[PDB]
Amino acid sequence: HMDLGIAGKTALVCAASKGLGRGCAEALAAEGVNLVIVARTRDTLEETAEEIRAASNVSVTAVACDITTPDGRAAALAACPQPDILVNNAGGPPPGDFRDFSHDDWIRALEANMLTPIELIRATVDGMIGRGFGRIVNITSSAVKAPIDVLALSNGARSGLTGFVAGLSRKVAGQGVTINNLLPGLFDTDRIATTLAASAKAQGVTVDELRARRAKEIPAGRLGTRAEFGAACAFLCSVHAGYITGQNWLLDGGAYPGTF
Ligand SMILES: NC(=O)[C@H]1CN([C@@H]2O[C@H](COP(=O)(O)OP(=O)(O)OC[C@H]3O[C@@H](n4cnc5c(N)ncnc54)[C@H](OP(=O)(O)O)[C@@H]3O)[C@@H](O)[C@H]2O)CC[C@@H]1[P+](CCC(=O)O)(CCC(=O)O)CCC(=O)O
Repeated sequence: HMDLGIAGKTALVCAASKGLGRGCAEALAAEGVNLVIVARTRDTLEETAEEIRAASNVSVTAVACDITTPDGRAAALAACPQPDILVNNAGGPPPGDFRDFSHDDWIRALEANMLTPIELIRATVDGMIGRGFGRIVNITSSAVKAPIDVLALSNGARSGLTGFVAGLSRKVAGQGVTINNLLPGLFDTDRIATTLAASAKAQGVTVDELRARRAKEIPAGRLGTRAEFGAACAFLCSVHAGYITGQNWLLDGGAYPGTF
């Protein structure tokens, strides 16, 4: 079986008490990576930390903070000053029409889903370079490959992060650091349960009916799972992915129709 070669390393995993971030944390812990996990809500984060500790043989430190604020980033970096692995993630922006998005709505989305990842990279990449090993994985969205009609804030902010990452990945590649993006299609998380319920109500169908329709519309016929998302993250973080950088890995069951 495949030794990812990262046992004993340390990962800062953002926005990881639930969903895709949690799947990444669990996958890294299963490969022996010590974790600092961040989310805003203490009780949920502490329960996730307990669950990961019990199922793995690694240290798990929970930091309850808002990763999109200076104080939150300072708290995360105080707990994890020199990570080998950084998984960037935060809550996504709200849906709507851009006629309703103030300058401050745009700034909030840019801060959460573009500038916060850039700042955490700025704070951690030189330590990785100095050690000759680093892995940075940004959780973005299929929206960067095909815009989502109601998510202009994501289409914009996450494409901005993607362009920045394209440049930085190539600049730091000679020092054993890779920077890649993981782009989820439709994944079976609590966030999607909330979205589907609101969409089903607006459409006059049941949420179970809408979920089944959305699954059938995806070529694979199902939603993605946090476990398989985390497995791809773990592979990117491994000693077997050192020649992969600046890449946008789309996990979507074939939903995006572009050849590239
Ligand atoms: N599932 C999914 O399908 C997706 C998830 N997405 C993003 O990936 C992040 C994680 O998303 P997911 O893991 O699903 O969210 P979940 O709620 O389960 O977990 C969140 C954890 O983050 C903690 N947390 C939140 N905020 C902070 C903070 N400020 N500080 C610290 N921790 C924080 C929180 O904890 P708290 O802080 O305590 O609240 C939880 O621990 C996310 O950016 C999402 O947008 C990417 C793609 C898809 P799409 C459908 C794409 C297609 O169809 O092709 C497009 C979304 C977009 O383009 O924007 C969802 C569409 C919709 O939503 O209608």
